[PDB]
Amino acid sequence: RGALLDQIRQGIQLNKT
Amino acid sequence: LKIAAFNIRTFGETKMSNATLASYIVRIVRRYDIVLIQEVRDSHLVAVGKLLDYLNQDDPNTYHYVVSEPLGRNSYKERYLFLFRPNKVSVLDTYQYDDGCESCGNDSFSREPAVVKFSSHSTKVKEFAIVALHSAPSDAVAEINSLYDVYLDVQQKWHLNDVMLMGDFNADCSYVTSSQWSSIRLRTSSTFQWLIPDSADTTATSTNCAYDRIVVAGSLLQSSVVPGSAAPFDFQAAYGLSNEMALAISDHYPVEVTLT
Amino acid sequence: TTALVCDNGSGLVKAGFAGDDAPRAVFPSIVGRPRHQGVMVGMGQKDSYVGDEAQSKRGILTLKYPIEHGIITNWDDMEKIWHHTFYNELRVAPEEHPTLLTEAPLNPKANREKMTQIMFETFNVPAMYVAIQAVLSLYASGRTTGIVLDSGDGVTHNVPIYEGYALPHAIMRLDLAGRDLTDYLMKILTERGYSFVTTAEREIVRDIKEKLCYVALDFENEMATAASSSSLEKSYELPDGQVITIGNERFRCPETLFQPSFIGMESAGIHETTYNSIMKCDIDIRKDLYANNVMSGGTTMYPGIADRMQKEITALAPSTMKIKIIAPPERKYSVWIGGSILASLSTFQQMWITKQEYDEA
Ligand SMILES: Nc1ncnc2c1ncn2[C@@H]1O[C@H](COP(=O)(O)OP(=O)(O)OP(=O)(O)O)[C@@H](O)[C@H]1O
Ligand SMILES: *[C@@H]1O[C@H](CO)[C@@H](O[C@@H]2O[C@H](CO)[C@@H](O)[C@H](O)[C@H]2NC(C)=O)[C@H](O)[C@H]1NC(C)=O
Ligand SMILES: [Ca+2]
Ligand SMILES: [Ca+2]
Ligand SMILES: [Mg+2]
Repeated sequence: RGALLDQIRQGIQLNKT
Repeated sequence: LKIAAFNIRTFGETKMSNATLASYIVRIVRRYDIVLIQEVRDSHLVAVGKLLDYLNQDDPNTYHYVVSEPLGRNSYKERYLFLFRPNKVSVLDTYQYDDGCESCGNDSFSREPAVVKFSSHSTKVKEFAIVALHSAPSDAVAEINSLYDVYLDVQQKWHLNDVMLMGDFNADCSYVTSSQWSSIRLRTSSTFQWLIPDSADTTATSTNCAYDRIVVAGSLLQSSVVPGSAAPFDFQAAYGLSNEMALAISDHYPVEVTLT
Repeated sequence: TTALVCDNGSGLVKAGFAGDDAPRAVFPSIVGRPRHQGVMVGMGQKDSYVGDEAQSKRGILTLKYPIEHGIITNWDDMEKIWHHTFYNELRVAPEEHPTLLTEAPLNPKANREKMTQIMFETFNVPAMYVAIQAVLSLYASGRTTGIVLDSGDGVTHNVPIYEGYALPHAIMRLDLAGRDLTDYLMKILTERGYSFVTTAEREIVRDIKEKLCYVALDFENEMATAASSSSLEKSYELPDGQVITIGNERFRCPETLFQPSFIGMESAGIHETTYNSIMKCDIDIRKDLYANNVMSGGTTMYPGIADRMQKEITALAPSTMKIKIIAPPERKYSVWIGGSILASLSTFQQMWITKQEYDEA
């Protein structure tokens, strides 16, 4: 839960579709 | 079995929303077991759905349909619509003429013919095909000539000799003159019988032109035609209309024929 | 082992692959069944059309909208839409893909269970999850506390979220969205003297809405400016070639969001619902909500909407409150994007419900 919200805040790099 | 081809000028939402015009168009259509309608200008199929609602308001299967995507060389597009009484005939197969590539039909025809194979137990012909064409006026000779190649394509595909080719071929007047008939294989080949003669007037306008035609190939189909039955249907005379009301319906008469 | 993200709305399905930055497929949430018997040339008899083809062949069909105000209300139709999504749009075998689906705020639990039941029993997915739309929009913006305004085609909600927890008691639902706005734009253009009779003509209005409309910062002043000068007029060229020019309809249309009385509704406008939603929340978190008002959904795309929301909330909030509206350029796809992100995070992977688990439940 805490770990998840941490990752959400940090962001992910999404690819061109 | 009464069959017709009818070019209904810019058949669409506005025409079908007019209760008087709808009424006459429904009366015309109900004369026929199979009728081909051309100049369908109906972007979302609303006018076609409306006609079918009228036709099928008392029996949901009075008429079944075969309809194309919008066709045309350029951005001006039209559909072919067939309406048929399923207690009279069944559709076995359909296709749009291709010339062997995705957009090759447009190499020879502005509106690639729609081709429908029917099964018909009430006539001497048991299976036959109808090829629809509404030709481009400025390319009439070439397009009617190319219908020869459509007939050959039907032959190779369906192994069928019995084929009726019909619609507003623009086959007269400034678009096909007398000298030009000899260059049209559909006319010069003795495989074909032309049922609406060059003398016939098929326009609701004051021109005297045999634009709309019904051609038959196949010895069985030819044998099924009732002699003297092929003619334009002059709905202005039939319904005692003024010329103005008549022109509000269409600028063409249906051409019709009966098979037995 | 690439997950699917399917975001089903009242008007559009947005569907795609987890990890991508945009849905691969966006299409109308519509199913149509032929009203009469027959075929398209070269095709067999179809029992139904879904999406774009349903719209473009609508005149011979009976259309159904199986998602109403964000909620699935017709399950046979919804199955058709999901069938069409997997096989026709994305071209996948659903049995090969964990699938993340989205749902509306306040979706009944029985509704989420029916979704889950179809995905497993009907589509045989190996795994799935259902996330709340607004929470995904917030995630998409890199945050875990804030209040979402999500406005789509059928429904508008305000959703306050505290550390990832959407607060159901504070959720506001407003049944006014993109569809109502298109219908109202058509009405007022008609009043001006234009005419939208044929299907093709009526279809254009939605495009005029999306291309020319905007939210005035000061509605009354913008009205006088429009009457005073032609400076706010804009032209729209019809498919045929005719150009037509519109003035005050450009901003009257979305002003309806702030004044629902324009379409005869007696409800609070979106700035009032945003405030009232924040005011249902513990005083101690309000500062965090005010400073993180995330806008999501197609109907939040109007130019000016964020500035006007900043203004109206400022007038309603304590005089010292720092107020910030976040409206990302991609917000018409924010829910889908948040889904794409969530389904790709490593900390999420234990959260999938598997086929095995569903069978043992
Ligand atoms: N640029 C734009 N400006 C204004 N409105 C737009 C724009 N782009 C899309 N819309 C509107 O957004 C609506 C669709 O957005 P969205 O996909 O978020 O809704 P949905 O999820 O189908 O519906 P809902 O959230 O109500 O269930 C349509 O009404 C469309 O006209
Ligand atoms: C249905 O079509 C008919 C025929 O075009 C329309 O009647 C004509 O239109 C106007 C009426 O304002 C006049 O020019 C004539 O009285 C009509 N011509 C004929 C041939 O009768 C009729 O108006 C249409 N109905 C609607 C409601 O549009
Ligand atoms: Ca004549
Ligand atoms: Ca939505
Ligand atoms: Mg003649």
